[PDB]
Amino acid sequence: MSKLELLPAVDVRDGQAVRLVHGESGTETSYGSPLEAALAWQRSGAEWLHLVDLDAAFGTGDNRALIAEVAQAMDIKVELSGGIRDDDTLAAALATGCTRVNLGTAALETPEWVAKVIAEHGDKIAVGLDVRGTTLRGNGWTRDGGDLYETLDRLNKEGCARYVVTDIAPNLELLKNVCAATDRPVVASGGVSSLDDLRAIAGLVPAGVEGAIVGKALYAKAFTLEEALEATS
Repeated sequence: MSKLELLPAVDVRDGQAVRLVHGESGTETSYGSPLEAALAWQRSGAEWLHLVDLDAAFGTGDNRALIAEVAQAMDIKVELSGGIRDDDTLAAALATGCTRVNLGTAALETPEWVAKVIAEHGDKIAVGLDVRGTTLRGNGWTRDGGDLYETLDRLNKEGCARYVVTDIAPNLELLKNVCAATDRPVVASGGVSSLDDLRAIAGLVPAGVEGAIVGKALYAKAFTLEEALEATS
């Protein structure tokens, strides 16, 4: 009912909250403590925290115990992402008590494992799509790929519960195009730099956009979180 869910992002690298300029590595501005950042969002009345291990995502280590400490400090819903590519990483992630995780690279690299874990865990699992035109991209040490529509079809039929959609080339055309291809909720990720952008995304709620992950803007003080919560309904 007109209400866009808002998920403030805490992206973790080398034990810090950082800025990830585009779909890229090493362009990281550091925003200090991830735990303090997440507590700031919660304090400001966030319903969600989108929490990300960039080291696990990029294969330069991990922040698994730090992410676990941030997750434990939250009284709110937590969506966890980043390098979740096998049973042991998935088990640790779900043990945080998080509301859901995002699988991304795993959907491109081990479709059968994603199929299996969707079957086992239901809507604790969402799949991220990083779209360059109609082509999908991942973080593997080997440049993976896939067709957008073939992948949506497979995941649709696998009972996949939710997609997180990123433009890797807001891309409201891309969001609407993904909404056309599925009856499952779509979460927008990236591109929000103004409240204009949020209302633009919220206009797609009836098409099947459920929420928007917001990072850069909140850290750079483009708007307050309270202002964001107002603007999304």
